[PDB]
This record gives sequence, structure tokens and C-alpha cells, in this order.
Amino acid sequence: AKESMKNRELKRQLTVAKYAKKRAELKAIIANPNSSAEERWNAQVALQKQPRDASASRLRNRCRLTGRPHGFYRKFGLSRNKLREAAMRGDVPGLVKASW
Amino acid sequence: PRRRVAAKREVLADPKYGSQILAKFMNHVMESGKKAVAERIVYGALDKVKERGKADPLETFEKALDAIAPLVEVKSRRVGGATYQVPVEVRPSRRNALAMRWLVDFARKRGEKSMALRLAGELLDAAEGKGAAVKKREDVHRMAEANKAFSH
Amino acid sequence: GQKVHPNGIRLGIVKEHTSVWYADRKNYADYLFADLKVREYLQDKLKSASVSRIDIHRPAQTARITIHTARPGIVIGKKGEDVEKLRQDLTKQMGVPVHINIEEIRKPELDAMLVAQSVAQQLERRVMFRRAMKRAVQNAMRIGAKGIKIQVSGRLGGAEIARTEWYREGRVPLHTLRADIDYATYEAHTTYGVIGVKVWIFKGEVIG
RNA sequence: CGCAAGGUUAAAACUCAAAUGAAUUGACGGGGGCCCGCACAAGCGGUGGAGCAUGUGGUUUAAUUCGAAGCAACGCGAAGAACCUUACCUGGCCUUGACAUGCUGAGAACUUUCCAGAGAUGGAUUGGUGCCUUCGGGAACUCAGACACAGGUGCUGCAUGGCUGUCGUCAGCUCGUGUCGUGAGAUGUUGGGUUAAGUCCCGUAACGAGCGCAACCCUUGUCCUUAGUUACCAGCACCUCGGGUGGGCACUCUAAGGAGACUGCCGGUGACAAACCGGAGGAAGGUGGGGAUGACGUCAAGUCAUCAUGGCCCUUACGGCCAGGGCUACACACGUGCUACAAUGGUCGGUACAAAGGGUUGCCAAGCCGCGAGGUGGAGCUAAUCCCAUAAAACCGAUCGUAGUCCGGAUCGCAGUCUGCAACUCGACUGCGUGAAGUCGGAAUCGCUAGUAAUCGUGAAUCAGAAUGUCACGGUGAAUACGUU
RNA sequence: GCGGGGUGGAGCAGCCUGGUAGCUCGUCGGGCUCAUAACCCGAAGGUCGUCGGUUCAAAUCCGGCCCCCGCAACCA
RNA sequence: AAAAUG
Ligand SMILES: [Mg+2]
Ligand SMILES: [Mg+2]
Ligand SMILES: [Mg+2]
Ligand SMILES: [Mg+2]
Ligand SMILES: [Mg+2]
Ligand SMILES: [Mg+2]
Ligand SMILES: [Mg+2]
Ligand SMILES: [Mg+2]
Ligand SMILES: [Mg+2]
Ligand SMILES: [Mg+2]
Ligand SMILES: [Mg+2]
Ligand SMILES: [Mg+2]
Ligand SMILES: [Mg+2]
Ligand SMILES: [Mg+2]
Ligand SMILES: [Mg+2]
Ligand SMILES: [Mg+2]
Ligand SMILES: [Mg+2]
Ligand SMILES: [Mg+2]
Ligand SMILES: [Mg+2]
Ligand SMILES: [Mg+2]
Ligand SMILES: [Mg+2]
Ligand SMILES: [Mg+2]
Repeated sequence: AKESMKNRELKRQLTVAKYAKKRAELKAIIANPNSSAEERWNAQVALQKQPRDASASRLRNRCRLTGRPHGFYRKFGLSRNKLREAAMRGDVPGLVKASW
Repeated sequence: PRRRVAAKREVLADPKYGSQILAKFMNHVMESGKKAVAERIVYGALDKVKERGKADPLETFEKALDAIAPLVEVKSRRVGGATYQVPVEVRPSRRNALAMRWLVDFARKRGEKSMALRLAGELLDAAEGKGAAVKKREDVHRMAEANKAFSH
Repeated sequence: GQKVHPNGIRLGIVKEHTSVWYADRKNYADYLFADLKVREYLQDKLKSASVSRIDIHRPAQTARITIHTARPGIVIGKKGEDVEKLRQDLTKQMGVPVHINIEEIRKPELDAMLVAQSVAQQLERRVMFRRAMKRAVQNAMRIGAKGIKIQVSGRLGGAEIARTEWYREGRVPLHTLRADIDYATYEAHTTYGVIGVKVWIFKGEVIG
């Protein structure tokens, strides 16, 4: 959880979000059955133009306080070993211990 | 259990015959909770018994269990240096359990088309005693006289 | 063995959550992040003031913060030139507008967080820990406090081996859910490492 | 002295800082006595044999990145390694730096649609000179320089905090005052019963108290009150025969508040006590079933790699950026699993009944085109309202006839679908064809006492994709317990 | 020249009386144990000295040869 | 009935 590594994933977040439209248009044109092989191929070229650091697959979500790559809960934003610490203090609304 | 507070549940759900031993035999032949499979298999076996056997099949069944139940059972006890065996009279409730278990486990080992006619075959064999279950019963019985020395 | 957090096990039963609002699949994570950031920032900034409970409420697109402190004079100085800067800063952090209400708490020696902080800052000043434990326990027991336990762990003094000490007085039943056991932990940073302080305070039974 | 064995009298050098007696607390015993626990015993089903998944040890490699090591490591951190993750290797590329503050100068961010480069990067690139103005100026943002710095998943868990396992959910562990002993200490807390319990009763130099046990919390099983849409349909009517429609507050159901179970009543035993064994009633009877809850402490137990922190260490590098590769390697060994070795079965046809949950950077219906995984399509839904979504084992009829087979599916060849910049290393499924080991498994070893075992299916987390793993929910549904050596 | 023999890496059964090679110690792997030793269970490893003949067929029956012995004997 | 050692 080195801060350089957090910085380089946050910058990945900006790089992914800052296009947000050329990916959609190009992939929609590619997946459109009636667009001709020319618009297939130019769209492939266009997709290969932009940096690889733009896709959502490259984006590994992390804890917002520690950045632990493992043990994530996307309903919250915290990691495995901070969600419990915050919950025992009652900070998380409507969270208790369950028996049933 | 050391406490001896564990009571027993009573099961009696004979569908049509309204008997008692039949249901316990059902449970013995039931495997992995396949109760209806046991229903149809045992009832086909009993139908074959009824068509082969002139009389009703339930008294033939109880007579067959009468010839498989062991009167005495041998049980190993170690004297502290030697491996002995001791013959003891079987608990009256335990006789039916041994009878059912032996009959089922011996009907399982025939090797013919299905175990319905296997169960019929050993039900008729045990009706007088030319089967293999009666063979094991008499072997276990004769082990008692073979070890009558200790008894006490 | 280990013991469950006494505040968490009593959540809903006798204790109350420190952040009461409602959110949905989108804004829930953002609201939790804002709450955690605001709480740590407020604690760090008003460390000098004796702040214990930061209660957060969220009405429609708004936010209300109430502060439980033993010293309200520092925050409320010469008719409001302090809380307003805080309001503006919190609105810089919290997108929604904020609202502040400074709540003063009597009997600070009956609040676990304050006792823990005082003991920790005493140990930071190279004071013997047994004297601090005795003084805190006696101060707590002069008024109310049907029971109190204080535990301190670490390299007490300057020894190069860690150990744990604790002193109790009265009754502190942790296995009874009716009892509202106030509980707190804190860390004291010394030249030889970290010292952990835990405080349990028993107020009374809740009946009916 | 004695026949001999040997007896009697009896030193020193040297060497050590102890040797020793009695009693106390604990631990232990192939010492004793009571009691408990799937601990045995009585049963059911497995592992160890075969194929495959997954982790570990060892070997090789450029790396196979770290950590976890009897029970208490080995489907463990990891609730998801194609790139990223990533901490390792090869090569390329930076030096106050990807990031914080402090000084100086130039200026907007933005949008610039191009070239070289595996890429970091370097060089053109129309456009705007900004906001507010003490109109002087100023805040923010980008770049250049300079130091104080920044940085480290680098070592020490035997310097620490926090968190966790374990004995063990076993019934114990202590204190004040008093008393006994020269003291370490002891009584309380021993004893007769009884209980799941240091639970309770009676006695009693002890009298009282605290942390444990029990109770308060959640859920499940009965009933009552309120509630009736999107949930329900007993009655009435219409109906195109779909609670479909009008309609109702009957019912189920959903969710809030209450009643009820307390050895309460009767019989016997019992020191006429605690309690035990029966009976009635009751949906439930003896803490009704399950959960959460883990005392004083032990193992210098685990973690410095989630985090924080005392020290020590590098600063052109042990700090950063980018391409590929490895963590999925392979003469072997071990743990945990899935599938089988078949007839209580494998195929074919139509057929009936669940619970739980997830969905507006989402579910994705109808229709149409494909044997097929899928594709176009766009409906409904912020959801008891629409979608995921057809449960399966079970039952009836037909066939196979016990044969390594109408079993079993590994392996392999060819051709495909889908997400992803990209499926060689190294993804999941689909179609045709090929078709293995396996005939129920040695020494040894494991889990389980009633909705239990066994067996059948469904859902969620992580997640673009990837589950035989984890967590969770229902269907069918047993056998056995005389007893404590 | 008398008598006896030859088979897993070492040592014994199987011959006789024809068709079937097992056992012990070793090596390897795995069990038991907190761990080691002891102990238990698997696996590999022998076409039987060789040649010829008998014999339907041979580790087995007969001989040639070779080797081993107990050998008397030999013993610089 | 077996059980040597650290
Ligand atoms: Mg850090
Ligand atoms: Mg990903
Ligand atoms: Mg003892
Ligand atoms: Mg047993
Ligand atoms: Mg196996
Ligand atoms: Mg194996
Ligand atoms: Mg490793
Ligand atoms: Mg496990
Ligand atoms: Mg430790
Ligand atoms: Mg620790
Ligand atoms: Mg005295
Ligand atoms: Mg004592
Ligand atoms: Mg005691
Ligand atoms: Mg008690
Ligand atoms: Mg309790
Ligand atoms: Mg009763
Ligand atoms: Mg250690
Ligand atoms: Mg890389
Ligand atoms: Mg790995
Ligand atoms: Mg088949
Ligand atoms: Mg061995
Ligand atoms: Mg020795």
C-alpha cells in the first residue's frame, strides 16, 4: 500500500474517466452488425491508438483509507480490517452483529 | 452415553399393511433418504413372494426372520494380555435389528437382475434356512459353544 | 482469550450509532468516507479541546454535527469567531451544508475517552503509571461510577520487555447486555514506543 | 589381627561453592477414588486405491515475489495473478522525484486530432489569455531551478500498540476483613447430597465481595391486537374463465406490540431440605431447538505485509516509470476436495411441490435468427409490482440386461460463442469425433446422536471474465446408544 | 580322487514325485509418535550357471563344461 | 499386556 502505488492507481482512475466516450462509441460501432468492414477496421485502429491505461479492467479498486488490494466490500468503501474497526465504534449506520 | 437421558423416538407409518416390523425393514432398506424407491422395491419383492408363496407374505416374512435371529452373540473382551471372546445372550430388542440388517446385507450380495427378486430369494430361503444369512447366523451361534468356557 | 468490543455488542440494545441517516447504493460509500474524514480531521484539530462524541445527522441534502466536549469555552470564543471557520471548512469537505451545535458535558471524569486521553498524555510526560491509574480510579469513584477498570500495556517505564497492568474497582460486568459499559482506547507515544490504554466504566442497569 | 576373603586404627595433595534436613505451592506417576465430553462401545457414511481441482514440501529456472509450520500451517493472508493486481526477473527510462510544506521565474487549466519510440518520453499543434479587482494587485492551476526533504511491501512480532488462534464455552480464578502457622502459606473455595454449572440446600473460624455460570439480546415453534398494496381470495356478481374484473377485510401472508413454559398442579421418593422419577393439561416440560456471548492466564503462539510505532539501514537507489516473462514450471511426497467404478442405475416423453437473495455505470423480458454456447431487439422495473428464473432428487410409462457396457468421463484432434487493447505462455463455456484409469480400495485414519447423518438442487460476496473453494437457503430423509473396564 | 552344491543385492525354500518360484535381511515409499529408535504395510528387484540331450513341456530328469564348497590334500 | 531416549 505504498503511496506511490495509490497515486498511480488514482491517476489510472482519472485516465479511465477522462475519455469515457470514445470507448463507448468505437465499441458500439464495432458491435453494430451493419457498419461495413471499413468501419470495423478503422475502429480497431482507433481503439489501438489510445493508451492501454484507459480501460476499466486495468482499474483495481482499493480501500479509501489504506488501499489494501485484497479484502474489499464495495457496498462500503473500506477494507476488511477497517470496516470492522469502524463498525464496532458505531460509525457505520444500521450495522450490528447478526445471529438469526 | 454416560448421562443416559437419551430417549427413543417411535416410528409407525405403515402405508397399507398396518404392521410394525415392515416399517423398520423399510428404514433398513432405505438408502440416502430414498423412501419411495424402498417402497416400490420391497413391494415388488413382496408381490413376487406372494405369487410364489401360497400363503400371505407377512407370516412368511416373520418366519424368515425367526430363522435368522441369533439367540446368542459373541463379543471380544481383552483380559489384559490376551484377546478373548465372550458369549452373551442377545438383547430381545437387538434380535430384530440383527435379523433385519443381516437379511438386507445378504440380499444385497446375490448378483441377479435386481434386489427386489434378491430380497424375495433370501426371504424364501430364510423361510426355512437354506440361504447364506442363515449360514452366518448358525456360524455366529456355534462360535458361542466354541467359546462356552468363559461365559460366566 | 479475546473479548468482543463492548460497545459493538450493545449496539441497538443500549448504545446508539454515531451517524444516523439513510443512503442508497450510490451515495452510501461517499457518505461513509465523508463521515470518517470529518471525524478524524475534527479529532486531530480539536485535540487541545476535550472532544469525545461527534454525532452526525443527515437530513435531506444537509448535515448536522454535534460535539460533546468538557471545555466549550475554547470552541465558543468571544461570541463566535471559531465555530464559523469550522463550518466553512466542513462545507469545503462535505459537499452539503453543515450545522454545528457544541454540547457541553458535565462530569468529564465519568467519560471513558477523556480518562483514557488524560492517562495517555500523562504517560507521555514520563509519569509513573500506577499513580495515574490510582488517581483516575479515585476521581471516577468519588461520584457515581458503580465500577471502573483501567488497563495499560506496553514497555512501562523504560524496560525492554512489555507487560500489561490493570486496576479495577467496583463491579464491571461485561457479560450483561443491560449494562451500559462505556469503553475507550487510546495510544500514548513515548521515546520507547507505544503504550496502550483501555478504560471500562459501568454506569448502571437499564430496566424496562 | 586373619589361612584366605579381609577386618581395625587412619591421612594428605587436589577440587567445588555448595552438599544437606523438614515443610509449602504446583506439576507429574506404567498410584488411588468420583464425574464429564462422538472419547470409547453400539451404528451410518467416508479418507487412504483411480482420474481431475486446489494448497504445501522438494527439484529446476531469469524469476518461480513474500508470509503461515504438531494438535493451534497445508481450498491458509488471497471475498477472484492474461495486462493491472505485483511486492520477483530481463531490458529500456528518471534524480528534491509519482506525493506534502517552505523560496524564485514563466505563464491557465483546457482543447491542440501529427511524427519517432515495445513505452515511459521527446519534438509540431488552430484556438483562450483568464476569476475577483485596493485596478496597484491577488488566489487557483501547469512547467523550470535550489535546499531543508520526500520515499522503502528494507531488517528486528525476542523492543511494541492494536487485532487473532489455542487450552475451552471447560468451570473455574481471585480479593477485603477475621482466624491458624516462626515462615513459605492455609481457611474461606473442605464435607453429605444435587445440578449442564464454585447451581442449589444443609452443615461448618469463617463472615462478605468481584470476574466467570445463569438471566437481559437474535431467531424458530402456538395464539391475540393493529395493519390490507404491489400481498390474500371465504362469500357476491361479471368473466374472454387469467383474483382476470368489480369487491371484501374471511383467511394465508407480511411486521410491530403483547400473552404463554415458571417444576406451575397431582403421586411417590428424598435428611419431612435442594432435587429426582412419573401423571394431567398444554403447540411447546423440565436451561423447548439453534445462535451471539470466550473469566484469571498459558504457548517470548501469529502478524513490522492492512494499519501505527522505538530503533537500525539505502538516498544516481533497497527510491520511482514503462514493455515483455513468472507466481498456473515438474523425475516425486503429503493435506483438503469433486467425479466415478453402476440395475435403490444410465437414457427417452410429458409431468408436481421449495426457501433465500440480487438488480438504474443495473437486471435485461416478448419476438426473430442459430442443434448448440449465443446474436438483434427493446419491454417492465429504484422493485412483495418487472427481470435473474424452467429447481432437483422424487412419480408414471418405454428401453438397456450386468458387459470395462446404452457405466465412467480423463486425455486428445477439428470447428465455434463470449468479456477483455490483447485468450501462445495463461480464461470460461459450445458442436462433432476419440475415448483412458476405475470391478468399492493395505497398514492406518475421519465425521456424525434428529430435520442429525446421507443425498438433491438454488443464491450471494470478490468480480469485465474466471469456483469442484467460502458463506448462505430449502427438498427427501434414516440406523444406533446394554454400558464406563 | 570322495561327499555336497549353483536362483533377486546377501542368505534359505520350490527338485524329490514334471506344468505353481515363496521366505528372511537389505533398498525405496508410506504408516505410528510431539519427535527419534523399535514396530506395521506396500513396491521394485530371480526366466532358475552354462551347452546339449531326455521329456508334450523342465529351476525339476541325464550328461559335457564352468564355478562354488566340505575336502582330504596343497601350504613361500 | 506393550512403552528405550530427548
Ligand atoms: Mg506506508
Ligand atoms: Mg480486475
Ligand atoms: Mg494427581
Ligand atoms: Mg466406534
Ligand atoms: Mg486418492
Ligand atoms: Mg497417492
Ligand atoms: Mg511460497
Ligand atoms: Mg478449511
Ligand atoms: Mg508474540
Ligand atoms: Mg502482539
Ligand atoms: Mg500470626
Ligand atoms: Mg487456597
Ligand atoms: Mg480452587
Ligand atoms: Mg456463582
Ligand atoms: Mg451466558
Ligand atoms: Mg409431561
Ligand atoms: Mg515466536
Ligand atoms: Mg508490468
Ligand atoms: Mg500462487
Ligand atoms: Mg454415458
Ligand atoms: Mg519406513
Ligand atoms: Mg542415547
